[PDB]
Amino acid sequence: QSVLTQPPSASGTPGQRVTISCSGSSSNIGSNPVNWYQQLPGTAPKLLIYSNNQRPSGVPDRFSGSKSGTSASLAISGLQSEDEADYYCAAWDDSLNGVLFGGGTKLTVLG
Amino acid sequence: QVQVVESGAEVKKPGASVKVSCKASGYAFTTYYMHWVRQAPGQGLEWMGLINPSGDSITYAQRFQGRVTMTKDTSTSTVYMELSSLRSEDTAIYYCARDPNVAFYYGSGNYYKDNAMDVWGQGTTVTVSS
Amino acid sequence: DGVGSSSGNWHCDSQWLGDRVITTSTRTWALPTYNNHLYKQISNSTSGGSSNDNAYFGYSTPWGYFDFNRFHCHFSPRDWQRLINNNWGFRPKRLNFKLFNIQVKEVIANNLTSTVQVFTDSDYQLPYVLGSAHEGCLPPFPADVFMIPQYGYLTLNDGSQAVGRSSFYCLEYFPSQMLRTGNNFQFSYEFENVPFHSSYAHSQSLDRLMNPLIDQYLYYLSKTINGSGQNQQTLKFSVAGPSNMAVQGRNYIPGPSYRQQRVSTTVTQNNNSEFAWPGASSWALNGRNSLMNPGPAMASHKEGEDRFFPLSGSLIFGKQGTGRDNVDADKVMITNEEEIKTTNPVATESYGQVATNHQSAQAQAQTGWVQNQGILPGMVWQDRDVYLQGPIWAKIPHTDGNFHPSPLMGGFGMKHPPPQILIKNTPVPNSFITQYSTGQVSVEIEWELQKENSKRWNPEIQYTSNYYKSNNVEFAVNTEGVYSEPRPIGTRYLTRNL
Amino acid sequence: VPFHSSYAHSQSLDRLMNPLIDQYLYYLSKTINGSGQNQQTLKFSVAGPSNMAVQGRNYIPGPSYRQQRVSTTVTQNNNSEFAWPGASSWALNGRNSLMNPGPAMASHKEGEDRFFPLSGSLIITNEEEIKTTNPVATESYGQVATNHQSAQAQAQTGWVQNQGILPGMVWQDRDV
Amino acid sequence: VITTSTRTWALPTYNNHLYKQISNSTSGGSSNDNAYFGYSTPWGYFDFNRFHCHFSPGFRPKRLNFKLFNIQVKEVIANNLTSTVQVFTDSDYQLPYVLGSAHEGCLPPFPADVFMIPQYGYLTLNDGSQAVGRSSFYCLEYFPSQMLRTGNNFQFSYEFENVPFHSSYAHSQSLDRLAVQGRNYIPGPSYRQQRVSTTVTQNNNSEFAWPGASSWALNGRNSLMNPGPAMASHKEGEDRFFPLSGSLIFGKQGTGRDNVDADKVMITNEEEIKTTNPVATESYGQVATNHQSAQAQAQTGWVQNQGILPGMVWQDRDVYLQGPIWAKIPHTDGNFHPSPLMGGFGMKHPPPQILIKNTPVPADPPTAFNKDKLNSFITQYSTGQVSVEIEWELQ
Amino acid sequence: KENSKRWNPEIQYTSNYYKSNNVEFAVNTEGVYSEPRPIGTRYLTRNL
Amino acid sequence: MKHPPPQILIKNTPVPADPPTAFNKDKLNSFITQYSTGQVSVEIEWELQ
Amino acid sequence: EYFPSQMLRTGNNFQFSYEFENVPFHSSYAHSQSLDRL
Amino acid sequence: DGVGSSSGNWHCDSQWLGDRVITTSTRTWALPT
Amino acid sequence: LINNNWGFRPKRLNFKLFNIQVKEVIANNLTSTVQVFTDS
Amino acid sequence: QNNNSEFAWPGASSWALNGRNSLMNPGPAMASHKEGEDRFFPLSGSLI
Repeated sequence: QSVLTQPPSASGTPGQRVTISCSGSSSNIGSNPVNWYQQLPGTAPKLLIYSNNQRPSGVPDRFSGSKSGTSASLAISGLQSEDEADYYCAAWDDSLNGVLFGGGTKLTVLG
Repeated sequence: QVQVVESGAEVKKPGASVKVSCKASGYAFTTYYMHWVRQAPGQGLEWMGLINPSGDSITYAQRFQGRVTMTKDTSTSTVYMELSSLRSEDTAIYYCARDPNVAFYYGSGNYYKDNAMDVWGQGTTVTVSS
Repeated sequence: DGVGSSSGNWHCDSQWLGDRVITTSTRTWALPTYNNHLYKQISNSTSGGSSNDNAYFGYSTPWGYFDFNRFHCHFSPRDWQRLINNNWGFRPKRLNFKLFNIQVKEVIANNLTSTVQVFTDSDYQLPYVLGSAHEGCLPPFPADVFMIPQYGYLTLNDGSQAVGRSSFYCLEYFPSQMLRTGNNFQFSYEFENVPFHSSYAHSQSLDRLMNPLIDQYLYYLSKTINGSGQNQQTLKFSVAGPSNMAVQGRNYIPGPSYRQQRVSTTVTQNNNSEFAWPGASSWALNGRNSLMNPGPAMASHKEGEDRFFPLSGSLIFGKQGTGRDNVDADKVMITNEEEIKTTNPVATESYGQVATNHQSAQAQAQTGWVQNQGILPGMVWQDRDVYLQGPIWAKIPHTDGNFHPSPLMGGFGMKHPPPQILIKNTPVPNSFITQYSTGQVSVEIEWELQKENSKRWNPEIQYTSNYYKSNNVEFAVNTEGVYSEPRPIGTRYLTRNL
Repeated sequence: VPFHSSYAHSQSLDRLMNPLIDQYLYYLSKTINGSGQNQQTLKFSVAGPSNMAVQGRNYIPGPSYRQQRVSTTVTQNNNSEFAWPGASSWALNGRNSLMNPGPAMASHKEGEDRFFPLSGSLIITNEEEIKTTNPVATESYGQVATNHQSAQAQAQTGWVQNQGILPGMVWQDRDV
Repeated sequence: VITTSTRTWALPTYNNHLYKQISNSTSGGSSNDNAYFGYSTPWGYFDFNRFHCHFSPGFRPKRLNFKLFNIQVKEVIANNLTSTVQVFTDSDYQLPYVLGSAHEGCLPPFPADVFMIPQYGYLTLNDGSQAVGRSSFYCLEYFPSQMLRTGNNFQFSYEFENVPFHSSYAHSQSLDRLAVQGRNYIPGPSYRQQRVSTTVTQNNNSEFAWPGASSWALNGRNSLMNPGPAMASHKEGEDRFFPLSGSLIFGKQGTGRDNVDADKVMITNEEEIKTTNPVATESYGQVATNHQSAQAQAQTGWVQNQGILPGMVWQDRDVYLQGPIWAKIPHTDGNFHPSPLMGGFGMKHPPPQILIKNTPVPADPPTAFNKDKLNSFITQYSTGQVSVEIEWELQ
Repeated sequence: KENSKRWNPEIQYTSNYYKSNNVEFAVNTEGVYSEPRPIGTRYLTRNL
Repeated sequence: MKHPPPQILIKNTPVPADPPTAFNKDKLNSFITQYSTGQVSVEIEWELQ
Repeated sequence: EYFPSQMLRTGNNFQFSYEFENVPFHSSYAHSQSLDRL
Repeated sequence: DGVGSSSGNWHCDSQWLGDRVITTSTRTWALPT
Repeated sequence: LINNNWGFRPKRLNFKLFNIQVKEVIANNLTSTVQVFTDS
Repeated sequence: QNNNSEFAWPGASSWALNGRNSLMNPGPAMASHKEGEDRFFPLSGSLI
């Protein structure tokens, strides 16, 4: 009964801000840290944000992460063509007693 | 540099058992957690199991309990994943991910370990077909 | 007493003394003139009277009335957390009510010689409208000024017409005290003895009460046939024990059931049709169909299903600033009863199966589902939980008979509940000076507690605030000053043995 | 013993509400946006004076065991013998006894004076005074969900022909 | 009546002095209706809850006196004079109460038999074989208890709370003979049982034991309805039929545990109560399912289950020399006719559980201090004498 | 005891609601008692 | 001081404007413009050295 | 508002008294000597 | 007192009285040389 | 404790030692003693 | 995120008594980490 849900798609033009959000149960997003993964086609996922807002070394400042209540959002600013990839929000889920991934959000640049 | 060399692609019939090996080199094998996550060809990521830095404690996703086995070999620095009684839906890519968060945080409220995996293996394509 | 001297002070606080709690609340009210000082017949036909299920007849009155009948009137969110974490049971004991600092206006200036009529109905001679969970209560947050609701009542109807048995009531016919800006009004009330409300959950289930290590000395029928073939009939018997716990004989069976339709919060799992009214559980009274709401107390769902809820089974609260009509499911708060699944059947499930025939050599054993089940001897059940936002008491209807009078929406059933307190402006002359009153109200209720004696080794589940950072504090004002209650809080956290 | 009640209620069990004010409770008003495919939604409305059927109530009517209905206008009755056959009965040690007079219920719906329960009326007395708190003898007690709806199954209900005691019931006894 | 009984007991060491989590997957699991989660304790307990403990071959209990004496502790065989035994009553009813579950391990009916004290265990909330956070764990060491060496004794008294007399008589009048007459009272409630014949050829040739059984469901688990509401076992003239799960069934002396034939068991019958109560295998009666008219014939349907109605009179289930005496009424908001369904006297404060275990006596320590608790112990058991005395009040 | 006037509810120590193979602060199947986490004393609040 | 001179809190009681003649469950946002005035005296006994 | 308070019309008054807890005297003197010249 | 009589009983519980708590703990020990 | 209280502190202490058993290597030694004292 | 060298003893805070160095453990009472950083802990500053 605990789910992670994100919009299947998003869109924006280079330089605009794009926010990607997912909705989670009390057991997962509410009580556990949320991490974000970005996956380009034909390549393994790359960690973007960890521990809700923390950003790993070698990761651009434009990406930003926030957690509010049971909902987690990822913000991308100063958007570029390279940024376009599938985005997954993940969190440990207590009821499941394992890691749970969102369905993924495919971002589409315009041009 | 840190590397996670994923095993070779394979082709299996239903009922067969497939073992995927993950060979790590360039860092301390014992120190980190290792996650297994499968991705169907057109579908999002799905977490399968977890093995702790010591190899003693292992957690599985509920879907996979009893048909999956994970083992860690300190000698050759290799983690293995065992999937049994294969099905058509099993066909996916199997990623091996390293987890740099060693300890639990015990703040007010429920405790938690951050499960963010920085290093990912190239992946292995396992097809279940006749 | 006088114009320039206050007739009462501001009392809001909570005294936690031993096994009792004393809650005190003061608010500011404003009382308009209703119906332009008149009594007016009301019915459905003025609204068109299309639906016979919705038909009604009655009268609206110029009087207003006071409603403190929700728990958040008397308890702060902190004091409620102190109650439900620390106690197995509670119940109201004494009641003290005070009305003071009256101010009458003219439309804006004072009218110093104007009066306010206020009486309480302590013989219960008027229709009792407080147990219907209507809006108009004292606001939860002490700084908010609230409006006094208008009093009205319904009597017997045929369609929109009345009948010879229909009673008309004039509230002027009652003796009432009249107050100017220097007078005040007060009375005390004594709750009749009621059972404690159970603010705990069971750590055992009705079917698991056994010793897991030991066999019973009773036998059950294991086999009706030896094997596959012809004429293999036999009777075999087995000890009931730890291996098979389903077949063991038991002394007590779960409570009654009246089945509700199941609705998922994930909408694509629901059928693509309008089933709200048509697929609803309901009862019929004199040809009119009323929904069964909330209905008998039943577990909202099985464990591992949080998405399903009974269609009319649970109390649903609206969030702060939620619309009136056709709001989305994220605008409302659906309460669930997960703590009674131990003694109570699931609302969306059948009670069980029964044998529908006599088997014989030519006929198989047939069974059928029990969709609704009345009371049977040997049942045990829990009542419905109470909430910070929920009702407190209800008036037991005065009848020849009743069973387990506890009101279905939850709380304390009483044959003599706290009395209706009626209030209106005395008219100052069909042409009348436009006028209204305002003042203060203080209410004081004493609550008896039942302390928790448990020997449980591991820690309890407690109600807690979440630590992680947020734009707003829960149960506080926002930047615009609006007070809100983000979630319903039940009373059941601590556990007891079954 | 208790005083025998020799009075009729001026209120009905379903109309006890204040007609002027809304409840703070909600009900499920609308399960689909409208005509089409994949229209599932959940809308909620306040229970209020306009729709009084859907409001939450603290007490529910008493128990019922349904009687067959007999019209004093003989041509409205079926042309067959069903006095014994169509009778509500109970069984004790393999012997059938007629259910007479039976549980106290209202003899007829409002405005219909020609119908009387086959075995539910002392003989002809009418019980209509108790229809405020008591279900009608010749009507089903209500409806109950007989399944789990889903994308593949429509919601289904069944008629309750007999209903035992439930917590929260209030009823009147038979008059003397 | 005052009955007095004295027996000789032997108390082993359970679980090697350990509390141990037990669950469905510990016993092999695999059945959703059978899943459980709980704990087993090193403690034992005394159960006199059956009548044949107090009786050789209207009434109700009044007072209870308990005594534990002549304690003999043994090491494994010699006497250990310095050892102790711990016993406490649970008089606050703070532990899970297992005495109303009709288990084995009673004081033996024949006064010269020596019996083994059973092991105490309990169940808490499970989901599958797992445990929810609401599941409770009780350590019985966290209760104060009296410690007894070989010369010490233990005694306490108890007062049965006011209960109705159990009826031990049969009605001459049937309810309906006090067909179409008007009557003031109707028979009691029913929940229909499937009818099984003791002539096997008469029964259908299929397996219908569990499938054709009446059951109730709680949180998705199915539990057999056994014995269920008290109902007449068979119609007058037919004694070869019995409700499938509607009656108490006992073993004959030396009856096997699994799949015993029908002559190794003794099937009780309720046939006395058919005066006030319906037959368990019959419908309660008929109800009208429609409105007749010139275009529609009258329709009736069968009542398989009927709840309480105003005007019901019924009898409770009979008690037996082999059967239980009391059960603990579950602590709940509400109940109806709390008399337990297997028979006897339902009580909110039944006779308190009496818990007993041997104090652990460790073996020689390592001589170098070790952080760990000591897992090596002297093999040990105790024996003694129990007397139990109950005052009964006849009617 | 605390006399606190705080309106909104406090933070409390509470055991997890969700299912688990074992009970926190209990024995396992082998009879081993264990303490799953450290529990500090500071939950309720005061003004400074 | 651990227990200094206590805080003294003061506000004007709100007096609502004319309410509507049909009931509404919202809190009242309409008030009479109002202020108060008065006198304050404070007396402290100072011990000297 | 969740604190009890007195309510005053135009003829009412409010008073209370308080006792300063014991504190040391404040020094309002200038030293003639310095710490190094003692 | 003697060999065959216990010199103490088992006391483990807590007692919560007003502004005080009384904790009582009993254990079994083993002392080597 | 920690949910309901702003403070706590120990007041009184009561210590007891009883049910002595002395063993030889296994058999009971009835005449052996155990020494105990406190440094107060 | 830690440096790739051994600093457990070398990077320790400590006090010296009659020539013998003692680790400062747990030391004076101080907050373990800044708000929002749960992954950092003081080397000897915490009880483990």
